[PDB]
Amino acid sequence: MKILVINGPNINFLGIPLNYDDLVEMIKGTAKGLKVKVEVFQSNHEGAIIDKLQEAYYNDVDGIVINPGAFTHYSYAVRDALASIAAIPKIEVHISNVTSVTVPVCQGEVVGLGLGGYLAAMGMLVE
Amino acid sequence: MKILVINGPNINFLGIPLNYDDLVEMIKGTAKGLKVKVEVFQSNHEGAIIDKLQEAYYNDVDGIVINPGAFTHYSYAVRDALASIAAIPKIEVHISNVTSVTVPVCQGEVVGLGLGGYLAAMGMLVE
Amino acid sequence: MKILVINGPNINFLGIPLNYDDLVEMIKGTAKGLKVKVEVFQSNHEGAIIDKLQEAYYNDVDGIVINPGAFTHYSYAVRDALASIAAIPKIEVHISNVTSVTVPVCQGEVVGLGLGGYLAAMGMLVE
Amino acid sequence: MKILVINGPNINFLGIPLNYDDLVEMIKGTAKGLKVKVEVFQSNHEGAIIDKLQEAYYNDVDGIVINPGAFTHYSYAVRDALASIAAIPKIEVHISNVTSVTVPVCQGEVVGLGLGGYLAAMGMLVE
Amino acid sequence: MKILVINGPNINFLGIPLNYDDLVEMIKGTAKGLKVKVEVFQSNHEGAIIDKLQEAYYNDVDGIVINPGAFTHYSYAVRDALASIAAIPKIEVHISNVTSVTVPVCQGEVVGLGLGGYLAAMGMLVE
Amino acid sequence: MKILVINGPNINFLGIPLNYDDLVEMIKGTAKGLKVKVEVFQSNHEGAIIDKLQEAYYNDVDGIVINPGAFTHYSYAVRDALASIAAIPKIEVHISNVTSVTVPVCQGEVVGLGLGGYLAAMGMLVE
Repeated sequence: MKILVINGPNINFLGIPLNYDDLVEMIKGTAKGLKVKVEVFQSNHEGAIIDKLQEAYYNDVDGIVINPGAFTHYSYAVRDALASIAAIPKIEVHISNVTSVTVPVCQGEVVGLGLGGYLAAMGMLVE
Repeated sequence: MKILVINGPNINFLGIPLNYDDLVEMIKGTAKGLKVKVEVFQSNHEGAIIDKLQEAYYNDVDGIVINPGAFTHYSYAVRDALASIAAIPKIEVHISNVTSVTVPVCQGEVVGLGLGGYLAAMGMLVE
Repeated sequence: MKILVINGPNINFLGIPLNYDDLVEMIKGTAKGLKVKVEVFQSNHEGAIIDKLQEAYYNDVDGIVINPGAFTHYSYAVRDALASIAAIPKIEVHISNVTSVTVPVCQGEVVGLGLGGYLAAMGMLVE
Repeated sequence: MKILVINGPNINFLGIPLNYDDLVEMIKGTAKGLKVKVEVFQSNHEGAIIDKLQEAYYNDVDGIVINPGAFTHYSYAVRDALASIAAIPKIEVHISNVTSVTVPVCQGEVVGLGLGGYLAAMGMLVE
Repeated sequence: MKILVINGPNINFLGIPLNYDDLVEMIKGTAKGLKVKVEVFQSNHEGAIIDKLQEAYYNDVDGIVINPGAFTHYSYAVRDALASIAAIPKIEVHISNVTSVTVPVCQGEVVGLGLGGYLAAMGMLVE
Repeated sequence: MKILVINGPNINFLGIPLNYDDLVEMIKGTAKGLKVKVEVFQSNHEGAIIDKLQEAYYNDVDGIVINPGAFTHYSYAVRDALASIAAIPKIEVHISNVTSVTVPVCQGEVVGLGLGGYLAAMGMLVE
């Protein structure tokens, strides 16, 4: 099984005590534990996220974990990108207790569980 | 006469039975029929569309056909880019029967006529 | 694919700056672009239009584009002629922003797009 | 860091397609990924859970994950056992979307995330 | 003292009689007068602005002047980028007399003073 | 281009941490930046301000920046002096967030921007 994790704008500035590299290592260590392959991606560009989602359709990704950051509350382009790949299961993640445009085009949401929310989302895709 | 056709985010995933390459062939074939030159462009980046609109002003484009996709419903930056080039006539196009921020800064809109909407828009710029 | 274009009374007096021969050249050029065969016909006689619609049924026309002119608002004979050939898809076209008796027996209407309305109608029959 | 996972009555009958041994392997694999030691325990006896909670106090467990099953809705004895060890952080977990007596004596609850809820709870204790 | 000036989308099309190169020369001349070092940046990409703000945090910039253009009215990503660097003082600028999402995360706003608004904003950071 | 800056009563006691000599150096440095000649004048006498405004008319000053201090709230003589030289553009400046008699006989007011308000006013006279 192959999983793709997508982080939106500003997420790389976690810790600015756990930082973004701590979250990446927790995700990569959990992937070995669950016996899955994982790719982790972050960008500040809305278009680079849409390109990464379109690349996932051509690369047989088995499921997607996404944290859009602030794009959750205004990016109808990322909503419609997630709607264009409806064959792939996706879970939306929020680190803090953040109405949203990307939720109804996803198979579930995890909110307010801190850095543990990604680990639930990966578990929900293995189930 | 030189026409520029601009496609917004997600439009390259048409048919994911007619697809995006079928639409490009229909536009390029119709340009020869109308005896005009055409450039067709697509990007998932909001800033690449604004760069392409600014490039058109320095390149003596005679008219613009634009399908913003989802940016129609939230991109005040693309609205104000179209407002900055008021000397050039533009037609907005929607493939499906989709309130919009980009409409009042254009000379017309074509809506819900499928892939035929681009062919009306090219005709309306020749007239 | 074979297309038939029918123009009603008075349409030959367009431009009495684009005239009727400009419209015929736009249609014939666009047909090569879309890789289709096209016949363009005009008459001032209501009965010659009904004869042309009956001829089309015996000639394996794949789709019809029609602009009835003023007959749109009173010719129940042309309505019932279009109803008699229900196996063939037809699009109704109006050049200017014109209740209509011929619309409910057609697969769609295109209105107020100038001479561009024929090009959308040909696109909608290829789709 | 040392974690203790406690499962209540009936939890060993999961899958009577994922079963209880699948959940134990997911937890043990995730523990290696997070670089923590884990003990996983299940019993049908209310008193054996209270003995295990009392043993944890003498064994320097750094955090507890607990799924009481039905005891959530009536066991004031397990509530008061969790209250007696207030120096140790605990997270409560429910597999399905199950008022509760054990919740207010814990640092958090995770509900309805399936077998993924344990993985969030371990993350929330590492954070 | 080191100052960073950020211009958003469309600002490079000022005067399409003073233009964007006049504004850059006024800012660079004023910086020598105030005895400060200045960097002036412009982009049409929302993500390139967020990258430039994140780069400023690693480069010990003493204060920021920002004119977001249209992003002022919808970019919650640029708002949250400005919030992520709260150690650095920022002034927001609007050339024309433009409710705004980026204002409450800045230490002041200058509005409707034309190209003079940048000179006040530099003064307010030297003070 | 020649600019005249007039400061009213009490302005020489700024900082009784930036003082009046700091403000004069900021103005003289900004004048070199904008490529303009500047004269800076201060007096506690209402009549010496009126003499300086009458001198400006005979010396072809291209624009005036004025901070009247408290004379803003009662000096109809300085108001009518500014009205007597309607051929010269003037900007009124207030350092702190101070109804006024001198405002309607000026081309604009700048208020509450600290010592930055003078630099905006010089920018507005070059524009």
